[PDB]
Amino acid sequence: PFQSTLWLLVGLSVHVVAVMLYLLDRFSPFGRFEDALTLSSAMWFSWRVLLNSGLGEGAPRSFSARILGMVWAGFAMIIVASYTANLAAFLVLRRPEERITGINDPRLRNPSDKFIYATVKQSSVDIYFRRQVELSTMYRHMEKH
Amino acid sequence: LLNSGLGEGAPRSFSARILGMVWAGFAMIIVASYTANLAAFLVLRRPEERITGINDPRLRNPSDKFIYATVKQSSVDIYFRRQVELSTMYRHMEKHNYESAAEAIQAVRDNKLHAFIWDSAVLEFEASQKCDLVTTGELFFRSGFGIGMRKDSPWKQEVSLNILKSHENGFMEELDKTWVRYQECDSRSNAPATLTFENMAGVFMLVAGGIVAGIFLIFIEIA
Amino acid sequence: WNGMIGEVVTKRAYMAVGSLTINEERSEVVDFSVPFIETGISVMVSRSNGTVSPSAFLEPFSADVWVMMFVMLLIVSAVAVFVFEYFSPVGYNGPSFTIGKAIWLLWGLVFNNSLPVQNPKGTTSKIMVSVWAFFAVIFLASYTANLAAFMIQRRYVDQVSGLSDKKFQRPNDFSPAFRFGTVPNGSTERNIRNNYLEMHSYMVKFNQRSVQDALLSLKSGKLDAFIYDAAVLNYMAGRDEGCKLVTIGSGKVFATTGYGIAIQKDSGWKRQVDLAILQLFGDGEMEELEALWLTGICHNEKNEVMSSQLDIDNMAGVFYMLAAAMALSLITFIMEHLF
Amino acid sequence: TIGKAIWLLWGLVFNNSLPVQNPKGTTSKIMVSVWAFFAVIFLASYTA
Amino acid sequence: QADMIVAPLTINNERAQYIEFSKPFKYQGLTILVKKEIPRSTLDSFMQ
Amino acid sequence: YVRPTTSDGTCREEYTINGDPIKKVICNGPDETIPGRPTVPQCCYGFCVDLLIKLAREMDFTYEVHLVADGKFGTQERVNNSNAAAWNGMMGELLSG
Ligand SMILES: N[C@@H](CCC(=O)O)C(=O)O
Repeated sequence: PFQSTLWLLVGLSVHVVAVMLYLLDRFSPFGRFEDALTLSSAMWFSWRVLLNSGLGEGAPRSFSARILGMVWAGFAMIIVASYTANLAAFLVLRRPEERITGINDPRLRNPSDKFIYATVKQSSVDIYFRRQVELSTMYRHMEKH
Repeated sequence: LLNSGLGEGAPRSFSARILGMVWAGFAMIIVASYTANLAAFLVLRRPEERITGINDPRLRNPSDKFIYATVKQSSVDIYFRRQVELSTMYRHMEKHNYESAAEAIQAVRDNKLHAFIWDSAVLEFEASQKCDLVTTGELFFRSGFGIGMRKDSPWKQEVSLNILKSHENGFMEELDKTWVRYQECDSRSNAPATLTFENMAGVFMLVAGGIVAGIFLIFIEIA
Repeated sequence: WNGMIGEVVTKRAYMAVGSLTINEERSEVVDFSVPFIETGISVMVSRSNGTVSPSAFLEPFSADVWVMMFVMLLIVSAVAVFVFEYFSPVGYNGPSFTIGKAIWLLWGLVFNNSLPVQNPKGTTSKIMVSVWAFFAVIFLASYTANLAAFMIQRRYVDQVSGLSDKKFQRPNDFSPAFRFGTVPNGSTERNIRNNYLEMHSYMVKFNQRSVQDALLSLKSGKLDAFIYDAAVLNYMAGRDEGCKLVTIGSGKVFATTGYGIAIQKDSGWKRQVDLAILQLFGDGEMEELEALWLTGICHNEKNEVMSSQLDIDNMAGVFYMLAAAMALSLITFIMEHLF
Repeated sequence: TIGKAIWLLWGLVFNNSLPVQNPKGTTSKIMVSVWAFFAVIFLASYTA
Repeated sequence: QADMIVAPLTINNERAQYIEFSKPFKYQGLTILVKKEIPRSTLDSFMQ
Repeated sequence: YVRPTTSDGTCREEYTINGDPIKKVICNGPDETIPGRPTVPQCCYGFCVDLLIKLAREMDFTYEVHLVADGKFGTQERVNNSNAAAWNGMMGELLSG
């Protein structure tokens, strides 16, 4: 139901929070080795709050990462609860988008060449359609083919 | 059960592991059944005590405990007199009727009458003004409201041209635009989230009761 | 004047029927009488002006769940901090350290665990964590059930309270293409021409021919809007193959008129003929002929429209709120760096 | 690691429940994250 | 003392058989719907 | 239900899905595969067959079931066949011979 650009925006927000956790606290410039420390730890925090994981080694002390983690967890609850609501709305699958009517279908009285209502030729239905007088304009259309 | 988090260890024994697994599964079953009953309560089945459509079968059958009192001495009597189809109900609906419009509209809202037979002209205005009634979708037995003049009056053509030009420029759109106020409700199940705060407060008072109960608990602790 | 109405002038047609809406031209060149059915000018597509559906995430809040949640956070934080967190007479930084961790603990319990942070020592605080977690799972169940139940409700393009909007004056407003027109040589061309000169001058470049070509144009995607008679729109939209497009509202159209007849000179029956129409309403033939000839296929109370999910425009708005909180955290970082 | 692994996965399926602990390798954290995503998806499809 | 009525009166053969009438300006039908009631609880303390 | 006779003997003996023996009768009928209409001896069984057996055992009499071929509409004389008269030979369908 949603394009891949929406999930790309969700990941883009993960990058914004990831670079935001590094922009807040002061550390040193690091493009020298392969694996970092505060970058991988901040990514583990973003994936920890977003996908609801759990390790146990401490807690963020700064209030900036506290409010950012609160609104980020709220966004996670919004996307998982809204996605759950889209799943329930997908399983509602409520839409008979079809039907006959009941005791008398209005499409039977209206002639149509694209939806022929063929019946058994030479049987009791011809006698029932012959002894009647109400639906007489349809006997000529349903009589052939 | 209540989904809480501390962090000091984990059950090493496999018996408490399986018991905790089936216990967490039972918790998921009771919370999923509670949420399922909440969603089942939201929608509601309700889809009952509704109307029929263009012709209610209850109007053809006479009823003594549910009198369909309409307006007495009006156009509805002429419509029920010039007809021939529904002739077995004119005798029942002919008696016990009110000759006033305000008495009928006030009676159907002040708990007096069961129903009423009247056009939607006044029904849409009183419903869109008092915010107490609601109209349906279909409009069975359509009628027209015109202006009648004398046969020897030559001004009927001029007034007729004034009506045509009044409907061609857009003056009727201004009259109906400034005399029909679109007020809020349209169906019996269109906005199920207009309350919420009361449904949450009904549990919030129990949370306060748990706070007072907590004061009793710390009163036991200090003892 | 020419056409079929000229047959009334040439004394070759005493009476004629068909799609003849009562107005000043027909009542000016010849006579008229009372129409038997009503109609008018209407738009084939619904009244939406191409507007995007609003967000449905902040709707259940209505600036109430956040405010009441903040008040409950204040009273729960205060009463929760003046019982076991403040046991020894300390300074101002004492209770503040327990408040800063308490609000993050409660925030962690509301948004489904998220971060375990830590845990105190008193059992009463553990019971309070259990009760707050119960209110958290109850509020979460009512939030998912209320959001889902609100999503099942009608959230499609709602009708607006504006008939003559921006498309009836200036053509250069909307950047994407939006074609609209009607069939030339008719009452709608003269009515719109005499009422909206800009819509006519911008409408003559988009003309139709028949009804099947307009249905093929609206089905493929060539034509956007289509304005024509109300009856042709009720039969055309009624005899649909998929019941996709729907008229404006459910029967509320402008310019009320009707199909009548035209006679030459008022000298024969005429008046009694009108009484004949008054006999129809006295025989119930309008319901049988209305449900026999005026009926269609898509007559299953067209009031709700549901499908798949539109432009995450709602999640884009929530992302905009996240950007606002990001700017607030940036200004907070500036105020923290200034000190 | 199996006895604690099955209890950790069981904890992730039934919505956190117990955090228990977490190792050090990043691949285990990514796999735990994917298992938590599939866990909340299975929970959403179960409630729906 | 009457020359022209501005009240939206109905048009029937019994009334129009002795007088001339003009075309109607608004075609409306008759309805039988009164009012609807939605059952709900204001307090809502679960366990119902 | 018309079923052809297996091999060169009598009907195929079988049972139902609830533990009850099914009875079959002898019935001569044509075949739709061959363009002609030969006398094909088959076995009939069904609701009307069991009803015919019940009505045949509740009253002391013998019967003989036969299959009817084509012509199930009363035979309406409407096609112009040589400009002559006609006579009722069906409609009710009970008196052939
Ligand atoms: N009745 C109109 C055609 C239908 C319409 O108004 O669009 C005419 O004869 O010109």
